[PDB]
Amino acid sequence: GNKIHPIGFRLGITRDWESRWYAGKKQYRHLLLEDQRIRGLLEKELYSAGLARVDIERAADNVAVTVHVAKPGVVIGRGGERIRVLREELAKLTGKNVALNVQEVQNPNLSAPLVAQRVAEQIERRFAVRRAIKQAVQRVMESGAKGAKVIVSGRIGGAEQARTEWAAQGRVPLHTLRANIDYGFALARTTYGVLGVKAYIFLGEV
Amino acid sequence: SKKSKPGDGKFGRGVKRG
Amino acid sequence: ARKALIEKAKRTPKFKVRAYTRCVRCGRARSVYRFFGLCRICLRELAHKGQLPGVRKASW
Amino acid sequence: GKGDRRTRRGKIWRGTYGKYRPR
Amino acid sequence: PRSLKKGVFVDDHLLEKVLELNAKGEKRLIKTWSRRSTIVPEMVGHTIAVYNGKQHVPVYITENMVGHKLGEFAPTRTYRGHG
RNA sequence: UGAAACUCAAAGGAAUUGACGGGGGCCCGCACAAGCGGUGGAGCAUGUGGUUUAAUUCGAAGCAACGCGAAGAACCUUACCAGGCCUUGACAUGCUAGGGAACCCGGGUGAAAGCCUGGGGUGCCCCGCGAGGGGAGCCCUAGCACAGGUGCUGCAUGGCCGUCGUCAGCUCGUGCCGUGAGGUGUUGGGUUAAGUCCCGCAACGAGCGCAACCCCCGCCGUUAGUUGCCAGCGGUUCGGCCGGGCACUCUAACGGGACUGCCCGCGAAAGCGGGAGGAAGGAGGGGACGACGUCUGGUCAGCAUGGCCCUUACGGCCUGGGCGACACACGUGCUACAAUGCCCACUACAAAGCGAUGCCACCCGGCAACGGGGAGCUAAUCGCAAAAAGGUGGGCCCAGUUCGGAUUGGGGUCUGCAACCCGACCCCAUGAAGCCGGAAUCGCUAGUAAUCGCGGAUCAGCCAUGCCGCGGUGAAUACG
Ligand SMILES: [Mg+2]
Ligand SMILES: [Mg+2]
Ligand SMILES: [Mg+2]
Ligand SMILES: [Mg+2]
Ligand SMILES: [Mg+2]
Ligand SMILES: [Mg+2]
Ligand SMILES: [Mg+2]
Ligand SMILES: [Mg+2]
Ligand SMILES: [Mg+2]
Ligand SMILES: [Mg+2]
Ligand SMILES: [Mg+2]
Ligand SMILES: [Mg+2]
Ligand SMILES: [Mg+2]
Ligand SMILES: [Mg+2]
Ligand SMILES: [Mg+2]
Ligand SMILES: [Mg+2]
Ligand SMILES: [Mg+2]
Ligand SMILES: [Mg+2]
Ligand SMILES: [Mg+2]
Ligand SMILES: [Mg+2]
Ligand SMILES: [Mg+2]
Ligand SMILES: [Mg+2]
Ligand SMILES: [Mg+2]
Ligand SMILES: [Mg+2]
Ligand SMILES: [Mg+2]
Ligand SMILES: [Mg+2]
Ligand SMILES: [Mg+2]
Ligand SMILES: [Mg+2]
Ligand SMILES: [Mg+2]
Ligand SMILES: [Mg+2]
Ligand SMILES: [Mg+2]
Ligand SMILES: [Mg+2]
Ligand SMILES: [Mg+2]
Ligand SMILES: [Mg+2]
Ligand SMILES: [Mg+2]
Ligand SMILES: [Mg+2]
Ligand SMILES: [Mg+2]
Ligand SMILES: [Mg+2]
Ligand SMILES: [Mg+2]
Ligand SMILES: [Mg+2]
Ligand SMILES: [Mg+2]
Ligand SMILES: [Mg+2]
Ligand SMILES: [Mg+2]
Ligand SMILES: [Mg+2]
Ligand SMILES: [Mg+2]
Ligand SMILES: [Mg+2]
Ligand SMILES: [Mg+2]
Ligand SMILES: [Mg+2]
Ligand SMILES: [Mg+2]
Ligand SMILES: [Mg+2]
Ligand SMILES: [Mg+2]
Ligand SMILES: [Mg+2]
Ligand SMILES: [Mg+2]
Ligand SMILES: [Zn+2]
Repeated sequence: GNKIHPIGFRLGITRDWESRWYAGKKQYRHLLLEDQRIRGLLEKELYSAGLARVDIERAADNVAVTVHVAKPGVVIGRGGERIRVLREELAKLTGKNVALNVQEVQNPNLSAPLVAQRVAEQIERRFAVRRAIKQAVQRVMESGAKGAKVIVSGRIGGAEQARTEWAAQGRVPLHTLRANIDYGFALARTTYGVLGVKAYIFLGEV
Repeated sequence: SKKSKPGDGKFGRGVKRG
Repeated sequence: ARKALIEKAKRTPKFKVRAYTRCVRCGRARSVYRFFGLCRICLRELAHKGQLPGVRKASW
Repeated sequence: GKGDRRTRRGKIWRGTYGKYRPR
Repeated sequence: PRSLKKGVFVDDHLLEKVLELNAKGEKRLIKTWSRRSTIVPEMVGHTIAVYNGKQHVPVYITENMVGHKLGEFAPTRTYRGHG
């Protein structure tokens, strides 16, 4: 086991944090807890919408959560009435005025977190794990991506002897910092144990 | 015949009690 | 001995000296950083996601 | 030597002060 | 050792058990878990059953064992050698 | 000449990819050599084996386990042991029933936990000049669904990490070769730190790697000028202190600068030797970055997670004990054995960090650890702070010593509910082994090794001599 997380490797160069705020030594952590707590709520509730990235912005006693969901209609609800039921339920733990934006997804087949979640879904749904890899990587490249790689690990097909299966198209320069590589992870639960789904999309260099 | 290692002679179980 | 010790560290104790940190993410008793309220592992996990304001893999 | 608490040397080592190394 | 600016330590619940006994014409056999308690001159001539983690070791108390904690007289490791 | 009983599920031929060779060739790495300091002996610190124990919780196992998980075990931690206790439970949601509570002050007992307990007084929308009965944050007694499990399987798993190895390699698409595995390309000449690049070629391209983009350090510019700086004039209790000023130093963002660009020489080319300008030259020093894979490598005890298992107990609370045991054995370290040294006084020069139940100036008490007072600092301002080796001066005179500071007696300080097991520190006294370490054995190629001190994470305190950093001083040697 060797390889560095490609997003933590690009923080400051190609990648921005999921939380933007200064806070001092005396209350940084307490903001971090809410931050982690917030995302829990929304990954727990807005998973069905195709959640991709929870950006959390803070100025002072007013917090600015920003969801990046594939189908935002599943978030807003009856014309702002689902968004409301959580724009409120957020303040129920927030304590601050929890201003909640929903942002469109440019192309879901270009959001590594989603590709993962969808392959993870398919293998949770008893499809051929080898097929799903070669299919996801196909869909990504059709979408103009300059390279894409998917990786499955665990008891594929419930085979006792765990295994690792992957497939890759285009190019994925992991050692390059100027390469924009969306990386997401999904976790696939089954009756026989757990499998890990890793998705790498080369979006292009800068 | 209880929790962890060493074993108490029953399969799987050890000597430590709660 | 996990969950009942997650709770117990929260409880305010019979004595000041019995206070101790735990990771608020995973429950770890050891290697808990005060600044984050996090063990050294969860620290490295949340960091690499960029879910930690301003934190960046140092180098020099 | 550094193991000698009773010298200016041993207090520099154990990072303490006293008669044998005041401040 | 304990800062003499502060007290001389006895859990206050073992001391009470003694003074009472002193009053009514002692001695009952005193059992307690306060190994950290000091041997105090009021105790001399009682016998305090001290806990060694497993048993209450019975300890007679004489004028010359007064500066000490009671735990000093009920050891906790049973060793008896190698061989 | 030439059988059989009996017995096996193979015995074989060629060729393929590997791996291996006390086969070959060509390369390389503190691999050896050349050197410099150490380990192996001593005493002690810590980890481990073994043993012991009521328990000495559990894991890591050659390199790559052994100051490793442990970036802080007196209680807590704690997963172990003894004993005293709880049973929808310390925690989650949800269904009832009876109180109808919410929450803050008590008390009897007991080591505490617990068991028994005693006070006051709740809105919510209501029919209210009413008796007041509902309903409802959320509490409680019983009853359920369920919680709980650091119990097992790392040989069912995800994730993360170790490692070979920053080694130069691993492949693919189409074409070609072969019945086929497979081959070619990736081999060959030259080159490079490099499957780096050149030339050659039944191959032509392409991907993962190498390099590059990122960070620190080295020179210069711009932009800034307080809390930082003081070149030159004005004051000055002589402190950049005040006037002023941002030149410089610095601080922290944005740039420039090195590319074999130029000259000579070799060469088919790539490059290679040397030269000049230049702060810096052949990748300028250092870091971050770790290929396809390997090892049924490590982790079910961080977490996640399938299956197995426990249910007044393999769960949970408590007090005490243990994790600190000691005929022994190993590992990683600290301090030394002394004069290129030790000691006292005096006096210089860092860098990086930390600091509002914190850092503590300074002042008095105390031989001191400390205590009491007590300014400033939300900190380029105030503090931790003194750096230490160094330099000056004095003392020791080759001695188990003015070397060494282990062990033990006594007397204190502080943190802490509490230092018996089992804390650190201070002062008096004590003053062990050790005279440079058997067989054997480790690290380092330059601001390196060696030597000197400083800081931080954890943290009440601390068993840190550990770890991660920081600058001071600054070598030896590499033929091959
Ligand atoms: Mg089943
Ligand atoms: Mg054992
Ligand atoms: Mg047995
Ligand atoms: Mg238990
Ligand atoms: Mg503690
Ligand atoms: Mg902690
Ligand atoms: Mg053959
Ligand atoms: Mg050598
Ligand atoms: Mg030695
Ligand atoms: Mg030794
Ligand atoms: Mg053992
Ligand atoms: Mg062990
Ligand atoms: Mg285990
Ligand atoms: Mg420690
Ligand atoms: Mg306990
Ligand atoms: Mg304990
Ligand atoms: Mg394994
Ligand atoms: Mg694994
Ligand atoms: Mg194992
Ligand atoms: Mg190879
Ligand atoms: Mg082909
Ligand atoms: Mg053919
Ligand atoms: Mg082929
Ligand atoms: Mg090859
Ligand atoms: Mg090859
Ligand atoms: Mg080949
Ligand atoms: Mg060949
Ligand atoms: Mg290389
Ligand atoms: Mg070729
Ligand atoms: Mg600098
Ligand atoms: Mg200027
Ligand atoms: Mg690289
Ligand atoms: Mg194994
Ligand atoms: Mg687990
Ligand atoms: Mg499991
Ligand atoms: Mg230990
Ligand atoms: Mg030895
Ligand atoms: Mg050590
Ligand atoms: Mg040693
Ligand atoms: Mg300090
Ligand atoms: Mg002597
Ligand atoms: Mg001798
Ligand atoms: Mg002497
Ligand atoms: Mg001396
Ligand atoms: Mg003493
Ligand atoms: Mg102690
Ligand atoms: Mg001598
Ligand atoms: Mg030597
Ligand atoms: Mg080298
Ligand atoms: Mg020295
Ligand atoms: Mg230190
Ligand atoms: Mg500390
Ligand atoms: Mg000790
Ligand atoms: Zn954690």
